Amino acid sequence: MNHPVESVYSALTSILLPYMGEPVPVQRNCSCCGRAPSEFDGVGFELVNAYRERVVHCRPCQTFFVSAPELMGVENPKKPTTGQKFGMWSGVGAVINVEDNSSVLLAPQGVVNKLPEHFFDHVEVITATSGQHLEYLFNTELKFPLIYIQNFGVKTYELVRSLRVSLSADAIYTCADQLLTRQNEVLYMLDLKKAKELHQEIKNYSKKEMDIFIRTVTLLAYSRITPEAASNEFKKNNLIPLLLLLPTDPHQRLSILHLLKKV
DNA sequence: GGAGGCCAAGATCTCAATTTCGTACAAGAAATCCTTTG
Ligand SMILES: [Zn+2]
Repeated sequence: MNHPVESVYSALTSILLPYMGEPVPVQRNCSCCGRAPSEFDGVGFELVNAYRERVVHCRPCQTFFVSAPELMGVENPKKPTTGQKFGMWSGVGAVINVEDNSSVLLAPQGVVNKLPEHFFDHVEVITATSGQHLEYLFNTELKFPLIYIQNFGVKTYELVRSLRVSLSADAIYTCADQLLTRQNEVLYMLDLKKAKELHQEIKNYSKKEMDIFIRTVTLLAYSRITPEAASNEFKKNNLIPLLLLLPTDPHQRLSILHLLKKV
C-alpha cells in the first residue's frame, strides 16, 4: 500500500484499469518491486517476459507491462497490436503528486503524436523532451511530496526499485530507470531549492561572467583545470558568492549546472 | 501448434579537450707491497 509504486500507479497508471483483468492469488514476492506479498493482500498478476521468466507483478507494478493500444496508441507500427507500455517508454518522464494523487506526463513530441486523444482526458500531458524535464520542474510550482520519474526507460524492475518520494524541493529524487543504489543517488538527486536560489542570484552577473563561471566549474568538477586556476578565474570575475552557493560535491555541481543551462 | 531463437523497432540528447628524474662522492690496513738495497 504505502510504497512508491502504489502512488504512481494510482495517480498515473490507473488510466489503464480496464486493460489488465482480474489478479491471481500468489504466494511469492513481486519480482518487479520486490516487496513482500503481505502488502498485496495475497493477489498478484502472473506474467512471462520476453526472456521466458515467470514473474509476479502486483497491481501497481503490472501496469508497466499492459498493452492498451486503444488508450496508449501504437508504439511501433511493425507490431500494431501492442501499444505503448508504461514500462517501455524511453525519454518519457512524469511528476506525480501523491497527496493530490494526480500526475503530469512529460513526453516528447513524438510520443504525444503517438498518443490518442482519449489518453489526454485522463492524464494531462505537456510536450517536453528529455532535456526539457528540468525546465518544467524549475519553472512550474511543484507540489510535494511527489514522485518524479525522469526516464521510464525499459528496465521496469530498476525503475520501480528506484522510485523515491520527493518530500520537498531541497531533494527531488529522479527515477531514471537505473537502479537507485545508495552509491548513485547523487546522480539522481536534484536540489531544486539550491538551483532556484543560484538562478535567482545569477541575474546579477553578466552573460560572459555566467559562461565563464559555468565553464570553470565544469572543468573543475571534471579535473580539467587546477583548483588554483579556477580560484583565479572566480576571483578575477568576482564569482565568489556563486561558488559559496555551490555544493562541495562535484557531481551535484554538474547536475545543477546542467539544470541551469537548460533554464 | 506450441516453444525457443534472431532480428527490428522503439523519444530525442548528452559536453570536457591535456607539454619531457639524479651531477661527482671517497680512510686506516695484511698488505703482497716488496723490494728495494744488493
Ligand atoms: Zn510490484
